[PDB]
Amino acid sequence: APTNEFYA
Amino acid sequence: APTNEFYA
Amino acid sequence: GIREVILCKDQDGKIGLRLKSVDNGIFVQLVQANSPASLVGLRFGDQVLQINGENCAGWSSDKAHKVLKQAFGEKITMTIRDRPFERTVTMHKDSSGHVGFIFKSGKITSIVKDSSAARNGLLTDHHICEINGQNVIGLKDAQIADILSTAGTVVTITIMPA
Amino acid sequence: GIREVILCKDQDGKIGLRLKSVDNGIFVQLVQANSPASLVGLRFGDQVLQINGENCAGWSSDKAHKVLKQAFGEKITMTIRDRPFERTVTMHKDSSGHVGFIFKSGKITSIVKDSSAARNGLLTDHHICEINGQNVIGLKDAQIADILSTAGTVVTITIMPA
Repeated sequence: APTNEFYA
Repeated sequence: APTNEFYA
Repeated sequence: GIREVILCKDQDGKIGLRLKSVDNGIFVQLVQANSPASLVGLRFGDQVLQINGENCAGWSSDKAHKVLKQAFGEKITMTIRDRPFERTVTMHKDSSGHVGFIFKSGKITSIVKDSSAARNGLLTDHHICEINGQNVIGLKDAQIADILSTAGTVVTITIMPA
Repeated sequence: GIREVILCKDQDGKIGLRLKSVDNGIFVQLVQANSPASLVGLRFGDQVLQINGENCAGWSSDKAHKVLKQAFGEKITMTIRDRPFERTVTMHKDSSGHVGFIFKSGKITSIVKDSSAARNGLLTDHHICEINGQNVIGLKDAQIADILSTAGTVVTITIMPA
């Protein structure tokens, strides 16, 4: 499954 | 047993 | 910051506001846009002290909603504490255009080492409330990401414990 | 906002400062009286961004104290974000000398109806950190009680979630 995390 | 509570 | 507030109810019997009970207090959970709430300035995380002069202390969320539902009159009066526990952090993008943190569902989960986020003390487990003065509560992570990437090098975020 | 401080060690090589790690950041936990710390205006809740040019992000409490202890030279430089004062609640004693909450082991357990605490939206399961500028973390309930009762009519308290 995707982690659906975002990097800023 | 005592509640050992304080009232402020 | 405590202030008093007066709402005039909609067209369809509602003020566009949902509340939550936390630690025997009442807090703004959600504000719908262009609602009576919006015009007046309510935001996610604001604390509702009283509604119509009656203390909200110890109320269930359901209760606060019944009180707001069974509102006599078209005017609702609310005593408000402007969002407590709020913090503000100003970061600067690096060459790669990053400030150095991971987020997921509007929450900051980790801080990249030696980044602008680290040197300026960004906190984990905090929601992202505003980015450069622009509200992002209720937005999807992609939208937040776009707001972040289309900002300049200066990224000022207001955050709040989860 | 953000400022730099230069702390000169006392006669016993200490600066009278005590830190604590919260959400991957570092905060001032204790400042002792007539210490270098108190004299540069350090206060509970202030965030420590840097110590001697080094980012505090993600340190443990133990690590922070190790760094303060091992600090070489008689000067310690810190970069600090002054507290925003967003965790503060002010109450007035009623005619009975009563502000309106019950506590045990330094934490608030319930809010009395129709009281100042109720009117100002005091939260339960929060630790009593400060009473009128005075740090009470780690003090016995009786001590906290005496401080509260010998306080003036107006009581301002800093609280933190347990």
